[PDB]
Order: sequence, then C-alpha cells, then structure tokens
Amino acid sequence: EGLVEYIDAEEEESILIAMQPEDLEPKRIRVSHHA
Amino acid sequence: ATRRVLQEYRLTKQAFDWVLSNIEAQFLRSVVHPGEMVGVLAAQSIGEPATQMTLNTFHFAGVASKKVTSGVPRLKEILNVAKNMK
Amino acid sequence: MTTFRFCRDCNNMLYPREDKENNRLLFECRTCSYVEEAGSPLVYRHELITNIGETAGVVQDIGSDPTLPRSDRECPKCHSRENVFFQSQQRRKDTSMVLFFVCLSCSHIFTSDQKN
Amino acid sequence: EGKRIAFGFVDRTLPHFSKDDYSPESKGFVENSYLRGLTPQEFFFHAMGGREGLIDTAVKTAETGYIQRRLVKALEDIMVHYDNT
Amino acid sequence: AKQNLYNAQGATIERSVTDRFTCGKCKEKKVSYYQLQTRSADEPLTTFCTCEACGNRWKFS
Amino acid sequence: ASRHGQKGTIGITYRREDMPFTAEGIVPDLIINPHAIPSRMTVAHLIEC
Repeated sequence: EGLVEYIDAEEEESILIAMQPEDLEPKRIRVSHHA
Repeated sequence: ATRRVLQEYRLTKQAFDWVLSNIEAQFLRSVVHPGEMVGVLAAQSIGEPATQMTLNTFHFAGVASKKVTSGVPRLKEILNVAKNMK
Repeated sequence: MTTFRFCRDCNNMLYPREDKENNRLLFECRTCSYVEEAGSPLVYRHELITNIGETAGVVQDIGSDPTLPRSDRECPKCHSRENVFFQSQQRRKDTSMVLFFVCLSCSHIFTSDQKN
Repeated sequence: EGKRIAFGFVDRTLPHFSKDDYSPESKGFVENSYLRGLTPQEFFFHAMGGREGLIDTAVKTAETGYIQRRLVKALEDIMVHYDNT
Repeated sequence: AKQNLYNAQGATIERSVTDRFTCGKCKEKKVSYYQLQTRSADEPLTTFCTCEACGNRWKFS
Repeated sequence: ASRHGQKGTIGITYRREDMPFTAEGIVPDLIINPHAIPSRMTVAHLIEC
C-alpha cells in the first residue's frame, strides 16, 4: 500500500528521516531539528 | 654546615655523633650486591611500561597539526635503528 | 588562454608552423594539406597556481535536493526570502567556509561575503 | 582519532541531519548525563568512542609482547661482578 | 612584509587553562590539562596535567 | 554476573545468623562491594535495583 519502504545503505545518502514521529510536527534534552 | 647545625637543628655532641654513625651505617648498606642480574632487571623495567604505553600514545593524536611520531612506533623505530624516519 | 583548434578536414588538432620568408605563424594538419593563418602569437599556456574563485558547481534543478538546508535571507534581485544555501562544492583543502545561496524563484547565485 | 565525528556520508554525519551542518550536537557532543539518559545519536557516537579503545587494547597487547620478548632476550646475560664492573 | 612576517610563525598549542591542580615544580596552579579514555575500559579515564609556567608533566588515573 | 558487566566470584558463605538484617527480618541473598560503582559508572545497575 506504499506505507513502508525498504532502504539499503546507498539510497540512504539521498533521504531525510524524522526519528520520532512527534519530531515531524512544527528528563532529557531533545532538540527540535531545523529540517 | 656549621651555621645550619648550631642555628637550625641545635644538636648536642651526643646527637651529632649519633647522626654521623647512623649516616655512615645507612650508606654502607646501599651498595649493590655482586651477583645481581642487572640486565634482566633493566629489560623488565623498560619493557613493562612499554606494555601500558599503547593506551596514552594517541594523546598527541588529539592535536592534528602535531602529527609527529611518538609512542609505540617511535620506540620501534629507535630499537630498529631505522634509516628512514617518518 | 590557449584553445585547441581542429582541422576542418579530418577533425585533427592543428599543429603550429612558421613561415620564414614572410615570417608568419600558421596552423597545419599533419594528415592533409589544410593550412590556416594564425591570428595571435599565443599558442600554448602553462599556469602553475590557480587563483580561481570558488564555484558552487552544478546549479540546475538544485532546489529539488531534500538533504540541502534552507534560510530566510532576502534575495537581492527578486526580493524573495526562500532559498537554498550550501558550502563551496570544490573540495580543495584550504577552501574557506564561505556560503553560497541559490534563490528559489529566480535561481540567482550570491554569497554571504559582501566584500566591496 | 583525535578529531570530532567526521563525515561518514557525503556532507553530513547521520541521515537525520542536513548537508553542511557544523553544530556541536551534530558532530558528537553529549550534553546529557548517565543519570539523565543518552539520546540515540550521541549514543552512537559514544559507541564509536568506546570501540576505539577496545581495539587499542586488543591488538597492542600483542605488539607490546613482541617488543618485551626482544628486549629481555637482548640483555639477559649482564651481571654485576666482584670487580664492581 | 607584515603578512609574510605573520605567515612565518609556527602553530601555537594553546591548552585549556584551569586552576585546580597544583604543580610539583613551581607550584603555580596555571596548569593545563587533557583527559581521555585511553587506558583499558576496565578502568576510568586518564588525565595528564602539564604546568604552563615551568614545563612539569604528570599523570593521574 | 549481572546484566551490566559486573561479574565476580563467591569468596565466602555465611549463615542467616551472621547476616545483617533489617527491622523487618529480611536478609540479603548476597552482598557486593560499593567500590565497584564509581570507576565503572554503571548507574543502570542502581536504577534497575
């Protein structure tokens, strides 16, 4: 259904990944990445 | 020295004789005993810290502009008497 | 800046030659009879150290690379505030850290170093 | 190797960053503590830092062993005599 | 001439300044430090302290 | 061994009478030394406990 994708160690050179899902919206120290 | 004895220590005659005798006795017991195998002692003394030297060799690796050989490779080159240093 | 010149007959590069009785330079092809007249006494050039300003390299369709950062600086030409920015793409050891900005709309290149 | 975490990929250090990033948190800086907890990226960088020392021990054991043997074999027959020489 | 005179200089290894360790040679606490994980991970980090006033060096582990 | 790189050997065994006890009559199945915590920085051992 195009919901997940298999990525090798070469295509990874041309992608961007948000580690937590909540990092995609606009204790420890977690920084808001500028991307 | 005389001034040091009379002014800093204030030793008497008995204490002075005791100090001189003790100094001579403790010196005479420090000479090396004939029969000692000093070669293996020296080799072990030099080469025991060489085993632990590896850990902290790369501290000069913390300075990139100071890429000068020291540590295990430098000791290796000294021992081999290499004719082409790095 | 010397430029290679090809013979019009067989596409081979033209070698220089001299004309003593007229004292003039010519370009001849060693395979055919074509001879052409040299326009300048500059035939070869050998520079040693390159005083080249650092270049952003390929720019075409650079706005579709999603691993390239962004900035809100204002365009000096089209007055747009969205653009892509990156460091010099030439990989010399001694290159400075001078940025390069490519505008999103007008595709205009500029730098963060505004030296007069 | 005496420097910050170099660019393993092209113009970055990890797929979660952006090209040409020089911020400290992106080049291997851990601002947390063992009591607080490490985030994944600084955990990875700490892992590489530890791997370096592990390798160091595991091999330079053998190199130092060889040097020690050569040294002891070279000097094994030296003795203080009764002439004090 | 000024630029050349500036460019003929060597790399200055300026070290971190601190005032906690006491030097054993001149006892001036202006002793620089450098600490790293170099000893076997069975033991904690190793520090090396160098006095910037006299040139003394020592290690703590 | 525990799950944090802290392993050792049994050095002596005691019976329930010589074991230090709490006010509730609980007794430690084993006793380890605290000189193993600082240089290893195994805070996860303490948190797991």
